[PDB]
Amino acid sequence: KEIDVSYVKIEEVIGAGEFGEVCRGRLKAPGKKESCVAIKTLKGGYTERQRREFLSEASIMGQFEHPNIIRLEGVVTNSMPVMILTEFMENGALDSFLRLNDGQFTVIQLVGMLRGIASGMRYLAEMSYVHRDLAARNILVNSNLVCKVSDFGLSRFLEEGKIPIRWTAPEAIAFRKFTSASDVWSYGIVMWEVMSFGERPYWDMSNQDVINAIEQDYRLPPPPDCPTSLHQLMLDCWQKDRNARPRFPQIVSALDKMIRNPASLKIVAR
Ligand SMILES: Cc1nc(Nc2ncc(C(=O)Nc3c(C)cccc3Cl)s2)cc(N2CCN(CCO)CC2)n1
Repeated sequence: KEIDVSYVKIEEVIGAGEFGEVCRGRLKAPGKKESCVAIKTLKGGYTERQRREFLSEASIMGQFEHPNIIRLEGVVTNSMPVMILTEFMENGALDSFLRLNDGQFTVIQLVGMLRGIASGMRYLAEMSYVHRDLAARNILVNSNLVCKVSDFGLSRFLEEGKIPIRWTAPEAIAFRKFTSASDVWSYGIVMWEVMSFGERPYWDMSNQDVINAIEQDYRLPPPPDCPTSLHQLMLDCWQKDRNARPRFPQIVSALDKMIRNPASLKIVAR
């Protein structure tokens, strides 16, 4: 959906992306009220291949419509600079948002965030889309604490960017078989990131140390104050046999049960 350049106002540069700046702005189109948008720009000095990779994210995002998936507003391609516009997520990336707010949200709030992420993933799996880079740094958060999946692209990993080892299921590392079940492994890592308020998975371990540890049956321990039932769900996501892991509909169901029976979240390890 091509957007007339005159409908777009850039207000402030708010971050740095893979291909250039990330901005906050306003979109005002005839017959519609003004709305806030995030804007990524691609400025001159790039290869034609880079332009396609940049715009591919908009093509893929535009295939989806779900409250926990970032919404595309449109693109600017018949003019320079090239732009992609989405809904504006006032709290930015989830991992840094939680680090800024360490210990300041309740267990029930954290579970609600995890439920939104799992609902977005349930939708992607139903659409036969495998994310491959599910991580808290790729979840965006709005003013109401709603969490939405971002970072869309179908390009192969370098070995087939590099494979994100700490988030990746062991069969995907070893054999490059990426499936919704490998995204479930990654989702378990995201759960650990959320319940630890943005700690780095596996701390200072090297990538090869992580690979070897997982093969030797190590799994991340419960974060401080984490309900045991949430850590058990993490362990279920981290089963070595991909066919034994829960599927995303089952994950959403488990989180919904916790929200409805919050007394079950009181048990914590000693
Ligand atoms: C970098 C950043 N993004 C924010 N919100 C975003 N919403 C949507 C974004 C976005 O990337 N969409 C998008 C995607 C996903 C793909 C292609 C194209 C596009 Cl356009 S980025 C907020 C933010 N903050 C800075 C720090 N704090 C403020 C100061 O205290 C909190 C807020 N920082």
